[PDB]
Amino acid sequence: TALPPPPSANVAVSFTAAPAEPLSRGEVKAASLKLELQNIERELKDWWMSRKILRDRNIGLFNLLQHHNFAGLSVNNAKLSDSQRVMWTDLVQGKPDVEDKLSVDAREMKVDMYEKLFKQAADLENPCRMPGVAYLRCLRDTLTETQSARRSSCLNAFSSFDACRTGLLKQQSAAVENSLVRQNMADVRAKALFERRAVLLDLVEGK
Amino acid sequence: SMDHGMQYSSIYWETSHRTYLPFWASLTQKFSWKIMDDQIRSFLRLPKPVTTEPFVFSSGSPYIRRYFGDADISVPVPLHAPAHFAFVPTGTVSPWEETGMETGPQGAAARGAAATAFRAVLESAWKCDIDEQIKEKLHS
Amino acid sequence: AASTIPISQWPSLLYAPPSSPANPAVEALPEMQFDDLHYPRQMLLCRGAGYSLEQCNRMAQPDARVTPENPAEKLLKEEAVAAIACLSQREGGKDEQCRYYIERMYKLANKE
Amino acid sequence: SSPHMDRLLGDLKLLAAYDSAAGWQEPKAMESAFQSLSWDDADVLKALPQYLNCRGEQKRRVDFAYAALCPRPVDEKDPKQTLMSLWMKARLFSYDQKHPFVLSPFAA
Amino acid sequence: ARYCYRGLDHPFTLNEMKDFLFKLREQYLVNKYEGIQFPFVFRQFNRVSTPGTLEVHTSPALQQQPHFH
Amino acid sequence: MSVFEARSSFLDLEQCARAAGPQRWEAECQGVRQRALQAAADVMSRECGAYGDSFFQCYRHGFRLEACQGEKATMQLLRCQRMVADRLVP
Amino acid sequence: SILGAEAFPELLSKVPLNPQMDEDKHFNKYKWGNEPIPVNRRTGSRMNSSIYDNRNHEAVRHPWSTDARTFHPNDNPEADRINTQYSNMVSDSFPEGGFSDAPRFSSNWERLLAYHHGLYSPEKFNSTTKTADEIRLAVNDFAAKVHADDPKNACKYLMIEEFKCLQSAQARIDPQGAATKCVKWFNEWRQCAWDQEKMVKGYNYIEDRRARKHKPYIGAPDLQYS
Amino acid sequence: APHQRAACEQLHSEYKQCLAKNGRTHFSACTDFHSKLRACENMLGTSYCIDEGINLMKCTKNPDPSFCAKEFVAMRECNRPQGPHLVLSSSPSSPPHYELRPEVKHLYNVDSTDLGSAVAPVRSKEQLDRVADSLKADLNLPGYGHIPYKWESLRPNPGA
Amino acid sequence: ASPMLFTD
Amino acid sequence: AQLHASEGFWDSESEQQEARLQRHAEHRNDLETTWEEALREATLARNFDVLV
Repeated sequence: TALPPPPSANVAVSFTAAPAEPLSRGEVKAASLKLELQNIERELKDWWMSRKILRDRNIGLFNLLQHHNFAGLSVNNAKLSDSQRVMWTDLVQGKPDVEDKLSVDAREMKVDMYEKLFKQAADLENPCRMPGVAYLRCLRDTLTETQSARRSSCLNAFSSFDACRTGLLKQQSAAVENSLVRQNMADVRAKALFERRAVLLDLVEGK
Repeated sequence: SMDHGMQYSSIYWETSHRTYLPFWASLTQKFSWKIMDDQIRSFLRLPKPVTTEPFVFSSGSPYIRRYFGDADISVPVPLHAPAHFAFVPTGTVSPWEETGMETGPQGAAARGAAATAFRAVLESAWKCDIDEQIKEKLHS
Repeated sequence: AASTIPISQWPSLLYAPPSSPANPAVEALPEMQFDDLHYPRQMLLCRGAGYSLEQCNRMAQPDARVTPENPAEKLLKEEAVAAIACLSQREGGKDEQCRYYIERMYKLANKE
Repeated sequence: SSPHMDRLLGDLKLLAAYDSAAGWQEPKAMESAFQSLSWDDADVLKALPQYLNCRGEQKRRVDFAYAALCPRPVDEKDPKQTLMSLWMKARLFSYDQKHPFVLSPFAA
Repeated sequence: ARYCYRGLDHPFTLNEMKDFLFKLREQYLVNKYEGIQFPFVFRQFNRVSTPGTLEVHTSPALQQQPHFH
Repeated sequence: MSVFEARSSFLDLEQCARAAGPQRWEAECQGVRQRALQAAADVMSRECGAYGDSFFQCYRHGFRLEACQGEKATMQLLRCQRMVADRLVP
Repeated sequence: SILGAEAFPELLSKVPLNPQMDEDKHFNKYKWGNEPIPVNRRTGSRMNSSIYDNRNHEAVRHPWSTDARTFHPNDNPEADRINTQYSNMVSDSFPEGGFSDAPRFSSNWERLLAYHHGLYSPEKFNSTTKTADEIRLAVNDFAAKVHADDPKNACKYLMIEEFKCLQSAQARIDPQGAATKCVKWFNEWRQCAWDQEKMVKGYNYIEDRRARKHKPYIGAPDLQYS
Repeated sequence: APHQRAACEQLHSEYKQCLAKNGRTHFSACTDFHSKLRACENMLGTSYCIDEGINLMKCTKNPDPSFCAKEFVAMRECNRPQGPHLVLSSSPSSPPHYELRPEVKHLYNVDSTDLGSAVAPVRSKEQLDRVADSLKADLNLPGYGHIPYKWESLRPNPGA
Repeated sequence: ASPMLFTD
Repeated sequence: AQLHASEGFWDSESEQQEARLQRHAEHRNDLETTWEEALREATLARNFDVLV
């Protein structure tokens, strides 16, 4: 909560209270200390406000994604169906492939489900979209086949798909690490600035 | 200051424009055969529409009809809580930050391959010039 | 005579521009391409395969999927070299000094 | 003291002027631009036949740089356009064979 | 008439969609504000309700926008 | 890549050149030469990249913009490069 | 040691890079002269456009202080517009150098907060117009990616066309203005999607018998439609 | 018993093959297999949608004015691997209701398990009045029913 | 070319 | 009456405030642009007298 505005004079003071004598050495030093203090407070405000705003924004994003039941490369959703979870973990971590147990119609249905899920997940700007769509198109080409014969033909596309996938994973890991490092550096700097402000407020002089 | 407004435009009837209403027009009234048709269909057990069934077979995902006091007035409502998916890594983008100003691969890529190629060409020409200057400096 | 092109006609203006003394190849304007994602994509794929940054930078190559080359540079090679010789000697063809070679090239390329 | 840089920037200015004068229908200006385009450069003249017979990585580098600076495909029929393209490509080939280009953003 | 008797799956263009939403908005405004009239909805009627002491003043001059030169 | 590193590179170059001599320098001192030129080029691109991007932009827009009027778009870049060279090589 | 001796052939040979340079330096190599692009078309700020807005033809209000002098489109252009290229046409509706409404933030948290509330994107505020070449490169790359995504798709060229129209209308800097132009192609894509689904999954309906007055006149031809 | 499990899977596939070969018009031929399939069900805890399939086949040739919708949804919900998500509540009450199992409630956007009646409402002036009054109250628009001009006539409602 | 460049 | 309009006497307080803000914004933009130019030149020259 805020404070009330400060009091003001009722009678107008124009310049009567102005100093009639130049400042002294200690007063000048105290002024320099005051300038240092206000600069420190400006820096602290920038840090604190950036941290607060980013925290609030990202918590809001998290709550929105939990509300709309989203799932990312880090599968951290408990409300998922087990079948949907298996499909996503195949697309993210394993190899999407149709089983020989299935009838050709059910293989077609599985591949259509894979394509729908992956096209909803990856947009045209995504790099892994083209490899994924190519691999699923090869699966469509090779539905009426066994996995042993299908591997030889779809491996060349699955390799690129897996490569783009692992690239995205590495990007996420590096991003997390760098953000953690930056955050810790900023917090250490803010703490040091806080202690500097504390000592300068212990040294400050006036009334 | 929007409600209870004044008459802003004039109201008029141009000369000899037709009206298409007779003198018994006030006693005329509308009618629809729909209520009678519904009663007759119900009494004779004629083919019913599928809107009498709340379940909806017209899509793959489950829909259920919500009726507003009558089978003629319905809306389908989906039942699934749909799961969404993102083949995206987190923390890889900071759109508020201007990236054309920072030095690095991310900055050049928020810029273009064209600007980077131009920079490389300038770099090569500058290196040629400075190599010439080095040569003439060290030959002396 | 040259009337204004409204904003709704600009998509057609990009692929069917008006006539100029220096026109582009309108039939090849849909084929001009330059990928800003070439090297990023290459790096992502190689790092996902498992290579290091140095290996990726050593294996990197510039994009071949760019606008195709003019066939005149391979068909009119000797004529173009002779024209460039004439230009280098005669100061860029001032007052019609490379008209011989330029007219031969123009006829060869146009054929009425 | 910076001849390569100076002539490069001059060539780029003259290309922009040629395109503008073509758009504005100015034969006098665009022929002036063509005539002022550094045709008296011994280095580029020497590198022209080398570029015309190069192949592979160097050719791909120079094509990439030329498509960066000038991605529009010139008309196959207009020899002035063809020749200015050839001159710019020969200049880039000379610069690359003196000091090769490094086009990737990732580098150290 | 376009969908169920001529066979068009997409009967309304963008103009007709805009017109539909305009009329929906006019219905909403007419039901929201009692006595709302022409400038806000295409409608004119004579028997209006006025306060009783209707003051007449000049409009303010159009806002001076800044401009070059 | 930094000014300090490039200066040390050029000092390596000059001292190895005084070691070799005026006759065999180009033969013996190629790697140090390339390293020095690459470091100076990194410095030049870092300190003069804004002006180069501005020239690139003006070239794309045909020098029709306000900042493209005159010759400052070129003179700024050349001045940055001259200053960088005068700071590095001597 | 002079700086940039060989670098101004435009100056040595009196070659103008544009009619504005021709008029300024008095080279007089443009037969048709020069009509200067006025300042209100060379620069300005974003404005509101619709007549069903109260602040129409007024500058857009931002959290930061910004010049409120607006870009004025060419409403009464001359008959002869000798250069009808995109370079000269775009200046009639947008400024080539971008708007004059960009901020210089005193802090990072103001930038953060503006983005969080939807009032700043550098894509939009620190940017120029796109050149025809850039637009064409983008469109062809997008078309290639879509063709790779699926060749056997009927909405392909419609998606490509909406992309082309967005790029040409400069949606990076005027997204609302460009969407106003491109939503028609979005609607057509929406239609093509259903038209494709109903052909893939065979969906049809019982058509009624022919009406007694399908033809207005007996001598009129009843052109058969699928 | 994996031997018996595999034998029963083979029997079920054989039954499906026979049924497909004969068709859904001639389905009374495959009453052979119920003998063994019911035993499979009681032994392995399995269901094979036998009664539901037979009822659907019988109904679709002599259909109901409902067009066998409840049979269709019953078969669809039986044929699920983990069991039916949606069922029809059994009642002494006149109108039956559609009900949702609790263990799959987190997959559906519902507050409760009762998804409403399985038959549409009956036409009633009173229900229409109720719904219209509720909509008016929820909207809360001052201006509804206001008539700024009415054609001048002795009749209260000219036309309608 | 594309089908939408046709107008006539 | 035309003299009064030059002094903004016929203006409204909204118009006066908007003119004031316009002057403020123009002045601010001039200053920050000049600051960017000054800092660039003083950085390439490495001299504080240039900024001054």
